[PDB]
Order: sequence, then C-alpha cells, then structure tokens
Amino acid sequence: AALRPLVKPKIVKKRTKKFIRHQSDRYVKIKRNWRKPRGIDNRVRRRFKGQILMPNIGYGSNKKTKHMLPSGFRKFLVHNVKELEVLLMCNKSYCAEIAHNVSSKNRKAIVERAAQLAIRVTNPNARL
Amino acid sequence: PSRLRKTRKLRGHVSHGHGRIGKHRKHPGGRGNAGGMHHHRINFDKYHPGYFGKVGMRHYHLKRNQSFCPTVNLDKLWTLVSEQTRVNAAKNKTGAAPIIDVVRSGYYKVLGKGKLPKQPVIVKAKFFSRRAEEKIKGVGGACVLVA
Amino acid sequence: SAHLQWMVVRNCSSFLIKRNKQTYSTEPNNLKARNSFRYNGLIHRKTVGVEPAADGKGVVVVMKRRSGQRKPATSYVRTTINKNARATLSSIRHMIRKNKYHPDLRMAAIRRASAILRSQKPVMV
Amino acid sequence: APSRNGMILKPHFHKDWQRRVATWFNQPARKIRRRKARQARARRIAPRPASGP
Amino acid sequence: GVDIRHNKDRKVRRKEPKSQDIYLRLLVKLYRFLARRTNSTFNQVVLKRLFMSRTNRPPLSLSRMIRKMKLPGREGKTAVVVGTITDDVRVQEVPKLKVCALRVSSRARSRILKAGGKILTFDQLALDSPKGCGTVLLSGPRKGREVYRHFGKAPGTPHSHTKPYVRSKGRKFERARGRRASRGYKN
Amino acid sequence: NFAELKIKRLRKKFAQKMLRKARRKLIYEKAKHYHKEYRQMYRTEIRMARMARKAGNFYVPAEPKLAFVIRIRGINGVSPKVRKVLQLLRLRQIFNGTFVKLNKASINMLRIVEPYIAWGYPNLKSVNELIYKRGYGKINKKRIALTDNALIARSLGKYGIICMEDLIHEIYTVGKRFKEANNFLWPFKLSSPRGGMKKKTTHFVEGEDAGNREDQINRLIRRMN
RNA sequence: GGAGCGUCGGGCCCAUACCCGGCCGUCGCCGGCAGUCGAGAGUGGACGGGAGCGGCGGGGGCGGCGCGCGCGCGCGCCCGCCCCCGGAGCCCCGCGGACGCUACGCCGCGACGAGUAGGAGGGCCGCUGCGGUGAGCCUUGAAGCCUAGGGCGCGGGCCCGGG
RNA sequence: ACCCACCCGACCCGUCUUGAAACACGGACCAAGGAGUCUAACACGUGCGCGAGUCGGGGGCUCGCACGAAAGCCGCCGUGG
RNA sequence: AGAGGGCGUGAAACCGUUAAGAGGUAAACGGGUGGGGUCCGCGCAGUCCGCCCGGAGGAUUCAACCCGGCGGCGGGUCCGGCCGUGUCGGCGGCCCGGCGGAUCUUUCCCGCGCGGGGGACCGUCCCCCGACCGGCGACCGGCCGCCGCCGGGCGCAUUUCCA
Ligand SMILES: [Mg+2]
Ligand SMILES: [Mg+2]
Ligand SMILES: [Mg+2]
Ligand SMILES: [Mg+2]
Ligand SMILES: [Mg+2]
Ligand SMILES: [Mg+2]
Ligand SMILES: [Mg+2]
Ligand SMILES: [Mg+2]
Ligand SMILES: [Mg+2]
Ligand SMILES: [Mg+2]
Ligand SMILES: [Mg+2]
Ligand SMILES: [Mg+2]
Ligand SMILES: [Mg+2]
Ligand SMILES: [Mg+2]
Ligand SMILES: [Mg+2]
Ligand SMILES: [Mg+2]
Ligand SMILES: [Mg+2]
Ligand SMILES: [Mg+2]
Ligand SMILES: [Mg+2]
Ligand SMILES: [Mg+2]
Ligand SMILES: [Mg+2]
Ligand SMILES: [Mg+2]
Repeated sequence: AALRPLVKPKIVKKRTKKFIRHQSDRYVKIKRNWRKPRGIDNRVRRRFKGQILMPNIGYGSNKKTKHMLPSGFRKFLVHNVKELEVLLMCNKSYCAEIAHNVSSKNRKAIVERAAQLAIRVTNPNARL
Repeated sequence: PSRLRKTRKLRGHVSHGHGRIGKHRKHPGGRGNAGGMHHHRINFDKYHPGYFGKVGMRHYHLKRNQSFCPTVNLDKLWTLVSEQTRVNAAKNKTGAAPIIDVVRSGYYKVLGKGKLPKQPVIVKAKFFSRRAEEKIKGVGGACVLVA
Repeated sequence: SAHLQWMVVRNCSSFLIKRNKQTYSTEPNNLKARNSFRYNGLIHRKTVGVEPAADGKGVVVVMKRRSGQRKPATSYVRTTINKNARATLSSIRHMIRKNKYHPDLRMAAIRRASAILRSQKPVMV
Repeated sequence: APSRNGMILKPHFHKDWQRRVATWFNQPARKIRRRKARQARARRIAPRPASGP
Repeated sequence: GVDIRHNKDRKVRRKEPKSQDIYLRLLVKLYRFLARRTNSTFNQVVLKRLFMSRTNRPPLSLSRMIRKMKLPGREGKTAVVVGTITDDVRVQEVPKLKVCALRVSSRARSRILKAGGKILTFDQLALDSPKGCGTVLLSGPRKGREVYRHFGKAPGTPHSHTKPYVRSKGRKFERARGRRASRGYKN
Repeated sequence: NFAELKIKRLRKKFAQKMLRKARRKLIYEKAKHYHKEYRQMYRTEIRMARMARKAGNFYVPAEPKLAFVIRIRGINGVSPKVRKVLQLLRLRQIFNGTFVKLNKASINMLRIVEPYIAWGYPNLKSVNELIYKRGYGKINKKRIALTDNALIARSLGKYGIICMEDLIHEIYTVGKRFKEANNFLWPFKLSSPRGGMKKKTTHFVEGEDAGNREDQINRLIRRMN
C-alpha cells in the first residue's frame, strides 16, 4: 500500500536501448557517449543498412509521459526538509528524491516529514 | 563573451567552418591591399573608384586654423539667442530688432539655408552668403561685417 | 505595480527554485508553491496564505490588508482555525468567497487547508 | 584580400609594436601621486596661493 | 515523396520584441490583447511596430509631426508615433497637439506642453481609444540613416550615386582613376 | 428584465432551428432534383443513339467535358517543363488525383505530362466515391475533411453550392462554378492500386498504365479509392 | 512435358514509395485564451402613442428574407403583472469568473521532416573562476574513484542505491 | 544493463578526392596535454542611454582604498572628437 | 597500514587469479526474440485508495440561533475631516519662493568702461480659500451590510469523531 499516483497511464517508449557511439565497441579510448559522426565516408552518418542508429527527434517521448518514472511520478531532487514542503500540493504527481550528499541523520528527517505529508520518496530505505 | 561566439558551436566539426576543399590557408590573396592593380582589380574598381592616381595641387605646410570658418544657416539663427530676445521683439513697438553676434556663438560664416521668421535682426558675422544676406534684408534687418 | 514587479522577479527571485524539469516558488503566502503570476504572495495587493498552525493542531489563514503595504510589519493578518475539518474548510471558503477576496485562490486555498489537515493526524500502521 | 565594399584601410601594425605597448594601469596611482604631491606643495608654501603665481 | 521547396517556408518577421525591458513588454502584452480581440487594424499596426528595431522605428521630428497634422482634415486628432518625438529647433510656432509616443525628448516635451498640448503614453491611448479611433498614425523617415547612402548600385558603376566608404574625404581620397575623365575613365 | 430576455433568447433559438430545418429540406430537394437530372442525362444519350441506329445513321456523343488525372510515377528525375505542369494540375505526390476540365488548353497540358499520369473520363459513381470517401476542402489553406455541409457552404455558398451533393453536381456537370469548387477540393490522396498496375512506365495502348484510358479510368479509381 | 526461348493469362511476394492510425519535432494559421454565446449568422436595445390574433397575405421557388416551441402568457382577477441570478440552476449566462493564465505560459487545427561544404536557432548539455542567491549540502562523511544495482532524457548528459 | 544462442543485416575509422573497404596515406594500446585567440581599424545587424546633439577622455575635486587602483562629482561638460 | 618510509586519493592500458558463460568460418558490431545469471520491487491476497450516501454499533461536544468582545472586508451618503489631478479666483508666496536668462536699469550700492551685489522684468517652482471635476488603492472617522476568531449561552431527531 504505497502512494499511488493520480493517474497511471501506459508509458510507451519508442526505443529502449541506449544510442551508442560509433566504434565504441572497438576502442577503450572511445566512450559509449553519443557523438554525431562527421566523417566524409561514414557508414553510420550516411544511414546505411545494418549499422548503429543515429538519434533524431523522431524518437522523442510522448509529452504526457516524458520524465515519468515506472511508478508514474516524476522525480524532484529534494535536498533538505524545507524543500519538501514545495511538493505538498502535488504529491499525487511528483516524488521527492533525496540527494546523495545528504547526511544519514537528516535523510531520516526528510523521510518522516514526507510520510506525514504523503509525498512519495524514491530512495527512503537506503542510508540507515 | 566566448560563451556567445561561434567557435563554441563549431567544436566537433572538422574544418571549423572554413570548408574542407579550400582550407583556411594563411594568406591567399596577398597581405592587405595587395593586388589593387592586378588580381584584386575588380574590387578596387567597383567599390573604390578613384583610388589610384594623383590629382590637384600639393600644399606643403598646411595648417588648418588658417582656413577655420565654421558656418551657421539662417534656418537656425534665432537658436543662438535666448527665446526672450525673439519674444521681446514681435512686441516692444519701437521696431528695435535685436543683435545676433554669430561669432560669439562660434560661427564665422552665415549661410542661407532655411526660412527666417518675419522679425527684424541685426546679424553680426565675419562673412555672409549672397542669399543669406538677401533673406535678412527681406525680413527687415541688416547684415554687419565684423573683423 | 503588480505586473511590473512580476516582470522584474519572474525568473530571478531567491524564492524560486528550478531543477529537475519543474519550477517552484517558496515565497510565503503562495499556496500551490508555483512560480505563477496568479499564485505569488509577494506581488499582489490582496493575497491569501494557508499555513499550518505552530501548535501542531489546526491551520492559519493569512490575509493581506491593503490598508498599507509599504509597512510589512502590519501588512499581513493571521488567524488560526482549530476546528472539525469540514468547518475549517467552510471558514476559509467564506473568508475568500463572501469577502470577495481573491476568489482566484478560493479552491486552491481549500485544497491546501485540506492537505495541511491530512498532514496532522495519526499517521499509519 | 578585400571582399565587396569597405574602407581600403591601412593599419600601422607592421613594426614591432608589441615590444612598445604602453599600458595605463598606472593612471590611478599616478593621479593619486600627483594629488599627494600637490597637497604637499600647498602645505609647504603656507599662506601662498597653491595655484602658483 | 512530395515536391515542395522547403526554402522559403519559414517566414522571418518578428513575433515579440528582442528587447528585455519590462515596460515595453507590458505594452506589448496590452497591445497583443487589443489586436486580437478588437477588429481595429490600428492595434495590429501598433503591435507590429512595438516589436521592431531602434533603426526600424526612427525618430519623428516635431516639425514633421506639425506639418502632417497641418494637412486639411485631421484637426482635433491624436498623432501616434511608436518611436520618439524630438525637437525641431528650426521650427518656432508650435500648435497645441495631442501626441502618443514611447518617448519624447525633454526639449520637445517642454515645447508641446507650453503650447497647450497633451502627451500620452501608450497605456493612456488604449484607455482613451482602444480601437485607435481618431488617430493619425505616423512614422519618422526610415531611410534617414546615413547607412542608406552607401547602399544600392555600387560606386564605380555608371549612373550610381552611392557614397563610397572612405576613411576621410579630401583632394586625395579617391577622386582619381575612375572619377576624372582625365585619369583613365569615369562612371 | 429577466423573463423578457429569457423569452427573447428562446425565440432566437427557435428561429435558428426553423432556418436549419428549411436549409435541410432545400438540400434534400436539390439532391432529389440532381437524381432526376442524372437519370435524364443517362437515358437521353441512349435515346439519341437508338434513334440514330433506327436510321442508317450514327450518334457521335459529346466529347467528354471533365477528366480524372492520377499521377502514376514518382518525384525523382523529372524534366523541368513536365514538373511545372504537374504542379499546375496539383499533382505533387505520386497517386494524387484531380478533376480537370477538358479543353484545347488543358488537353495540351495533359499531353506534355503523358508518361507521368494516367487519366480518363470518370463515372458519376467515381465522382461520388472520390468526394465522399476522400473529399477534403481547402479551408483557410488547411486541408480539412468535408464532414458537414457547413464547411462546403461556408466556402462555396456564394456560388449556389451549399452541400456535398451540389459539389458533386458542379464537378460532374462542369458547371459555371467548376473552377472554384474544384480548387476547393484538395487533391485526392488515393492509395496504391490494389491488384497492382500493368506497367507504370509505358502508355495504356501499348500495355502500360500511362496516358488517356478514357472509360477505363473508372476501374483504376475503384482499386485505389 | 523447362527451372530455356517468343507470345499471353490468372494468382501471389515486399521498399524508407502510396493509404489509414499512433507518437516526436519543424513550419504555417492577421490561429485561440487576461475570462463570453455562438456555428452557411443574416443584429441587439430603449422609449412614446396607437392597438391585437395580429403579424410583412413577396418565387414548382424547389431556397437562402422570415416562420411554426408561443408574440399574450400563466398567474393575481374585462383590469394588473410579464417581478430580483447572493439565486436562472445552468449547453449560455453580457452580475463574477479556469483545474488552465511561469502570457518567454497554456491550448487548437493544418501541412511537412535526405543532407557534405556552409549558415542560423535552441540546449533545466558539460568544464573552470567571479557578483548575487539557495536560514543549500558536508566527519551522523565533501571531492574524486569503482560498480552483472534502480531510473530519467532523442541526445549532449543527469539523478538516485551500494562500495 | 552482464553473458550466451539463433535468424536477418552488416567491409575500418580519419582524410584529400569526380571516385576509398582499398594493393591511397595517418592510426599497437591507455592516460594527461593539445589548435579560430587577444589588440587595433572598419563595416553591417541587434540591445540600451540621451537626441541636434552626443561623448568622455585626459585632467581636476572627493581618502589612509579593507572592499577602491573602484564609486561619485566637475562654468573643466566641452579644449576636442 | 584496505595510510608501512618514493607510504593521501590510487583511473585506464596491461597482467594474475577466483566465479559464471561460451567457443571449427578472426573478432567485434546493428535489428529482433529466446535461454541463463545478477541484483531490484514484491505478495506469505496487492485486491489499491479517496468523496458522498444508507444501515447497524459506540463518541464526545457543537454547529443553527441569539448575546458580549476583537479583527478584517466592502459600500455608498463622499456624510464629516485628511489626501492629491486638471481647471478657474486670490497676484495671494512674489521682498516673509529660490534659481535661470545674451530681458532691462550703470535713477541704486560696493569694488575697480568692466567685476560683484542689489533693484525692476520674463520663464520656472509655493501659500489662501472657494467652486467644478477625475473621488483616483491616497487615507482616516462614524454608519451600514457581510465575513472570520474568541468568550458566553444552546444537552441533543442537531454535532462532529472512531471502527
Ligand atoms: Mg563521398
Ligand atoms: Mg557540417
Ligand atoms: Mg565560414
Ligand atoms: Mg581540412
Ligand atoms: Mg579558400
Ligand atoms: Mg580548389
Ligand atoms: Mg597647475
Ligand atoms: Mg531541405
Ligand atoms: Mg530559409
Ligand atoms: Mg528513375
Ligand atoms: Mg533535415
Ligand atoms: Mg574512408
Ligand atoms: Mg586495389
Ligand atoms: Mg600524402
Ligand atoms: Mg602506420
Ligand atoms: Mg584532454
Ligand atoms: Mg549600431
Ligand atoms: Mg589513507
Ligand atoms: Mg595528500
Ligand atoms: Mg597510496
Ligand atoms: Mg580480471
Ligand atoms: Mg572457466
């Protein structure tokens, strides 16, 4: 019996796999991080068959469910308690994420306030 | 602001906006205004007609203060004086006409552009144009030469 | 004016908080936490604000005078309502509706009150 | 190489000008130094006009 | 596939003003509303002009305003100017006017009020006459900027009277081969 | 104040309803009338011929006033003059159709784009199918579907064209106001020909799909529409 | 007795082409919305005298400009009224106005989307330092580093868990 | 997202080139460094201030500069451009 | 000392080992599924909540109503007074109102025809009261109407609570 979101639509994604960078498989100097290839002869940049795909705006997500977590909320990086009381009037549609840097003593304080306010925390059971 | 300049967007692109056929070589024309007569001739002789060649008289030890002769047009002669000269006149009933020393306000010649208002004036100046004189006479005034 | 100082403040205020694709506003007497024109406590001649009470029990409504802003010490006037939920809401509803005071907020103010009241009771299992 | 209309202009940066660039970061300290000196002379020439003659 | 040139698909006209000043944006906000909701095209012209550049909304002189309102019929009428009203020192007798402008220079303001005129801001014009009824919409001369003397058919091209860009005019800055017939040729 | 206004508002509401009723009946009688007209047209072409055949005689019927023109090949590598004509007929995409009124001028244009089109003289049915199934009006430059008469009337009502039936009548008969009603019909986005084609590249007469196939455009229209 | 060659049928196979639908973006709409009636819109409203089942007794037009949900009407009783939303109860409401309205916002309809060299726009993309600002975070563990952990974004990237 | 399987697709990038998977050159691998800058001059575009003006320098007056080598002011406000 | 004297943090290339999985078309790659693992969320029914309503059980105190007080809103009579815009009257500040002026006067004064100061004049800025008007978020005082809070009363067909 966790916090349901207001409306929980079927999130559909056009593509799930990460776009990866050309020849990032062949080298350790090349990272996965996408770059558009700007070679003159380039299988990829001229859209040949059977190559890695190039990201367009065509793959963009449907505005209704963009940034929507699997639970149905969108994140909002809460940093301290005072910054939670913002979400008070949303709680059905956004969720607090508490930051990495926040100490274990005041993570505890944020979580209990959220629970009072019925704001969904996305990483509550963690630091301890 | 480098932030706002172009080269920030060109990161990634190979030639850096100078094209890869012809490159950004060092000095392809010749440096500066080279080739005015040969090979940049068209530019110079359809945007700087008259560049090349001499004309007129030399004048060796020119000094500009000799030829100093700033001008004022009748158009705005009354602007030299405070409004209440132009007002206390078109009034008065003596047919007085106030004096406008043009040289005081920093002009030597009184040229003839513009309508003058029907209101007499004594204008003191170093030089006058013919028409500038005639206008003042017709208003009902007097030109006054001054050294 | 109102609209002028909104143009000054719309993007720069300390109270504003962006991050993570949302925007919010922490300025007091903004019920709904929004960076809106409508919902912004500082700008408007007439303002509503529904905070919780410092007791732990009840809600406080915070209505702005008009008499004299310029003098922030006296500007806002507060009033605790420590009543049976339904009545608490009706008290705030009248305050807004029957006074003709910022009827834009009416329902938003009621929702806030409702959320405050939810927040202050026995929690869960 | 000139390109379609402009001032056919002749900048004088063909000598070793960067050897002889004279910056002006002094000027404040200069102005202060002058004003201090000026105030000293006034104090020396006691009831005389600071101006000079 | 479909053959259309996608070349001149996007129209280039301005939508909002590029300026960030808050008062001008408030005026725009006002005049957007009036433009769409009214049927007046006055509001639509005023809106369009609020977006345009400094160059593009030149200053109207006093004298040019006077003479445009001197014209037979537009009497007891408000002159409207999206730019600035400046003085003419070479005009003296200034009638009593009604003037709307984004700015009026101090000297021009004195001149107009002294004569018994009125000066309106654009918000005041909206409350007075929302649909621009009884207005003479003017502009300053667009082609006044020196800049336009350098444009056109290039100099050194027969029958072109185009100011060439020259570091300094004088006996020996141009005016030889290509201007004198005595030196080579002339256009 | 109150009941006087209310009654006035109710009166207005009825007056409106009456008007809509009256317009609806008008439409209904125009459709009835065009039904009778088409019936008479069809019969009287037979009537004539039979009377010619009774004598040792022939009835050459009227050369056809209107034709449907389908672009049947694509948009790559197309001559400049051909390309211009195609976009004067409103045939940018492949498999767009349009009605075209025939005349010395128009026919010579169809000839300059022969190998790029199939065309012929459409049936009444063909005109109905096209307009109803794939009729979209050019309304403030927005391709919009003709879901109600209100649209057609709004644009064409100044020509005595006030319903889909009138539109069909004007297109089929090639009336005074053909140009205007035709231009108002956005070009017909037909699908590919089910059952395929014979040969896109060659003329009908020599086995292909291109060129004038007169009567036989109707068969093509069914398989695409 | 083709899985060859010439002439011809039906049938079927599939492209990023065509059609219908979804979703992303771009362009365009004198696009809409700062709070109002109204869908081929072709009026609304005083107010005064005279009256009333009267009306405006005009085209096989097939019809748009006039007609059958009322104009006068039921009630108080031929005369009066035909009344006020702090209450008509509402499909239109002109008395006040979004859940919506960061108006650099929000919303609606169309159309369209290859791209080297090159140009332009937007980056809540990223790095380092400065003025402001977050009653920010931090030995109850900052930076960095690592991670077959969980997620977000078209993407540049980012956020969380564990070490 | 780690591994493995299978069907279909699929040649190595960068580069000059009409044309590169090339029997064209550079490149074993990884880390860190690494190339459109600044000044001056012009031009056009845009934003802001003032407008027949505009202007700021250079200088001067106000402080030991904590922040200041700033900020402010000047019949110098206009010699002058 | 998972900080051991070239010792903070300790990346990659590269190597050892441990675990898992595979292995005749060099490997690696894109699309699509499947199999196995790793952890992550569950559930030892997840049948998820929220309004309103009806019932049957228990629960305290009030809403409704007035009375007393406090505070707030809005209103017109602008009623009374403060407040300020445009206009008119005072020529009243004008010398008890200053600056500016190539307006004037050397009838003046002082210093040497000029400088400084008066004195006229013009432009600009301030007092007095009356009248008209925008009666403007620029405020007070009473009166009115409404709202809210507190305190009195109202004991139970109302009043919320709880399951
Ligand atoms: Mg190539
Ligand atoms: Mg490129
Ligand atoms: Mg370039
Ligand atoms: Mg190169
Ligand atoms: Mg080159
Ligand atoms: Mg070459
Ligand atoms: Mg000196
Ligand atoms: Mg293109
Ligand atoms: Mg373009
Ligand atoms: Mg071809
Ligand atoms: Mg493209
Ligand atoms: Mg290559
Ligand atoms: Mg070879
Ligand atoms: Mg080589
Ligand atoms: Mg090598
Ligand atoms: Mg590096
Ligand atoms: Mg400029
Ligand atoms: Mg250590
Ligand atoms: Mg160390
Ligand atoms: Mg170490
Ligand atoms: Mg290993
Ligand atoms: Mg093994």
